[PDB]
Amino acid sequence: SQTNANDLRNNEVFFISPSNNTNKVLDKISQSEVKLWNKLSGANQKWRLIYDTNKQAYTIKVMDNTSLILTWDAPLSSVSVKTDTNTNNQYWYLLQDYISRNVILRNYMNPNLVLQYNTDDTLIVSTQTNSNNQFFKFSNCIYEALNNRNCKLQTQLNSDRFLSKNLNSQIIVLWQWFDSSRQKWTIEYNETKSAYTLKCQENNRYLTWIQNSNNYVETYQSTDSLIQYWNINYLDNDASKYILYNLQDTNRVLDVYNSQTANGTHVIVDSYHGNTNQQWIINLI
Amino acid sequence: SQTNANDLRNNEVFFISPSNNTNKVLDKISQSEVKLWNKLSGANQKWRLIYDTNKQAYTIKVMDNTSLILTWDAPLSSVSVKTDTNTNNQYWYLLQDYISRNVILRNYMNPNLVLQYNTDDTLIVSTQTNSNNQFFKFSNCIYEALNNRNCKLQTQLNSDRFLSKNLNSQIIVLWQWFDSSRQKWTIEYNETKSAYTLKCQENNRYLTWIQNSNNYVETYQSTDSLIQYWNINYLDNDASKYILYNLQDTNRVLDVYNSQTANGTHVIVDSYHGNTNQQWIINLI
Amino acid sequence: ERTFLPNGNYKIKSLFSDSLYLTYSSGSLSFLNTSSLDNQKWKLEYISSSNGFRFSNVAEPNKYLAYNDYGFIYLSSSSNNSLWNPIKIAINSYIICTLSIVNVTDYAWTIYDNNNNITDQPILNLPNFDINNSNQILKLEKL
Repeated sequence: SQTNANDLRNNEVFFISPSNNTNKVLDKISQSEVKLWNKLSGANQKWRLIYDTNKQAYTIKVMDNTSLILTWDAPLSSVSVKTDTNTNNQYWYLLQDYISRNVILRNYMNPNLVLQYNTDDTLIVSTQTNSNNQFFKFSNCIYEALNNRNCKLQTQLNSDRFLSKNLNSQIIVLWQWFDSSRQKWTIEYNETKSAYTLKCQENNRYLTWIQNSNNYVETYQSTDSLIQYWNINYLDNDASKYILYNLQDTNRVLDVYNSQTANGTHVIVDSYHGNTNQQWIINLI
Repeated sequence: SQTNANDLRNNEVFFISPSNNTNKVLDKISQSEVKLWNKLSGANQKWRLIYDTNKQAYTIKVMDNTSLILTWDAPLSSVSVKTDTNTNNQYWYLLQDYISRNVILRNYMNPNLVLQYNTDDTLIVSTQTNSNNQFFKFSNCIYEALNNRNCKLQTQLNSDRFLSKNLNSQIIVLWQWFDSSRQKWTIEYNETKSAYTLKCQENNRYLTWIQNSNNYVETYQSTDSLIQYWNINYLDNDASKYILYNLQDTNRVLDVYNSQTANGTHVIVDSYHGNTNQQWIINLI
Repeated sequence: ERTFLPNGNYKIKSLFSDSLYLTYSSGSLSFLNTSSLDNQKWKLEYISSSNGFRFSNVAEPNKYLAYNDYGFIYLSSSSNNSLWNPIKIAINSYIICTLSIVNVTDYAWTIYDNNNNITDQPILNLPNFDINNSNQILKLEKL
C-alpha cells in the first residue's frame, strides 16, 4: 500500500507474516519444518519467490543457503520444507487483495487448499474460510533493511575494501576505509523504476554504469536512464550477501575488475556469474 | 500490467472478461440474468466495485441504472444480478495474481467457491481448479474509452452547452458547440497521481480549480498540484453520465453554477450532490 | 437419489483408476495400488439411531471416516462428523454426501485430479451441486 516495493515480484525476497500479527514470520526451524516465530530478520525467515509462467504460481524458497522450498505434504494436511523436486505440491498461487495487501497461498496441486496458521503457530493446508488465519502479508526484506539508509559497501573479496568514489575523479573504485564521504552511499528506492539509486555523500551524485569498452561505474548526475538504477538483491540462495543488477541490462552486475583488491581497483558492470568479485556486503553507516 | 489504471480500486468501474477471451465480458442480459457476451461497451457490461473493509471483499454492481449486484444463488451453483440486501452471498473476494493480472472472484458466503465461465458462455460457482476458466481480467472502462483522447464535455443540463475556455480569458464556461479548439479537451491519465488532466486544445493549458470565492475552473499551465487532477468516474448507478471529482478535495466536483445554461455560465468546483448540474456527457471529437 | 447398500466390507475406488483403492497407510488416507491387505478394506454400517452410514477401516476398528476443520476426510475416534449418505447414481457408483442441515449447500467426498492423476491426493469435503461431477463419484465394490 502506497509503496510498490512489497509487490509480489519474481525473484524478490520476503518476510511472510500472518495478517493478525506483524511480529511473527514464517520461520524454517529445522531441515524439514516451518513454524511461525518472533521476527528476527534471520535468513531462515526470508523467502525468495520464483514464478512459473505456465502455472501462474510460485515456488517459495528459504534463503538460509539450504535451497529448501515450502511444500505441501500431500496427502496429509501438513506442510514442510524440502528439496526442489519440481512436483505440483511445491507450487503456490499467491493471490492478493488490492486494498488490504493480504495474500492467500493456494496450493497448485490442489487449489481448494490454502496455507493456514493456527493459534499454536503451526502451519497447515485447509479448505478455504473467511478467517484471517488464511491471510498473510508479504514484506520485501531489502526495502525494509536498506531504504533511505546511508550505507557502506564491502567487496566480498576483502573486508577492508569498500565501494569508493576516487579522490578528484568521478570514477568508482575499491579503497580501504578512511571514513570518507566518498565511501558512503544513500540507498533510495525509486517507485517508478521499482529499483534503487545509490548517492555518494561527497558530491550528491549517483552510482551509474558508464557504457563504453571500460564499463566503469562512476558518480553521475541524476537521470531517468536505466544505467543509474539497480536491482539490489540477495545471492541466489544466500541472504547474507548482495548482487547489484543494473536495470539497463539485468544480466550485468556491479563487479570488481578481475577480482583485484588493491586500492584503486576499478568497479565495473559485467556479465553475471555470481563469483566472489560480484558479491557485496552492505551495512548501515 | 505496466499501467496501474486497471487496479482493483474501490468505486472504480470495469469490464470483467474471461482470461481466455478479451472480446467477451460479463453481461447483464435481462432483469435477473448474467452471461458472458461479445464486448459492446454497453452500460449492462460495466461493473462498479465497492469494497467492504471489514470483509475485505466487494460488491459488484451493474451500471445500467438498475443498481443490481452480482449474487450467488445459494445453495444452487448459479449466479444472478439482484437487489443489494447486504447478504454474504453478494460479496466476492477479488484475489489477483501479480504478474498475469488474473483475478478469481471467490464468494464471501462460501469461499470454497469461485466464479467460473463455461464454454457455453454461462457463469456458475465451482470448487477450485487449475483451469483458466476461473481466472478473469478487469479493465477500467473509463481508462479504455478516454485515455489520450480528444473529447468534448456536455453538461447534462443542455444538449448544446459544452465546457469551453472563453475567448481572451482563462476562465472556463458553458458555451454552445462551435467546433472550437476552446471546447476540445485531451484527457490524459497520470500514473503517479492515478488521476486525469484535461488539456484545452486552444492553448495547451489544463482544466484547473482556481481556489478563491468564485471557485471557477480556468485553463492553467502544468502543475504537480492536486488542483489540476480529476477522478473521472461514472454517476453512482449510471454509466451514461460522468462526475469529475477534483483531487485537491474529492468531495468537490465540476459543477455548472446554479444549473444555469446561458452561454457564458460559469463552471465551478463545488460540494458533491450528484444533481444534473454536476453531470457531464463526454464524447470523442 | 438411491441407497441400496447392505452392511458389510467394501473396497473404494475413484473414476480415475481401476488400480487405485482408498487405503489407510502412514496415518494418511489416499488412493494406492491394489493390495490384498486389510488396510484397503472398509466396513460399511448403516445406523438408524441418526440415519446414514459409517465407514471404518478393517485394519483399524474403533475409528471412523470423518471430516475435520481443514476439510480433510480422515480416520477419527470421533466427535463425530462421521455420518454419510451414499447417493446411488449407477450400478456401484455413489456420491458420498455429508448429512447435516437443510436449505444450505450439500457437501460430498471430493477427489481432485491433475489430468486423471490422483497420486497423493487426499479426499476433501467440498460443495456438491449435481450427480455429474467425476471428482465426487466413488465406486463401492462389495467383498
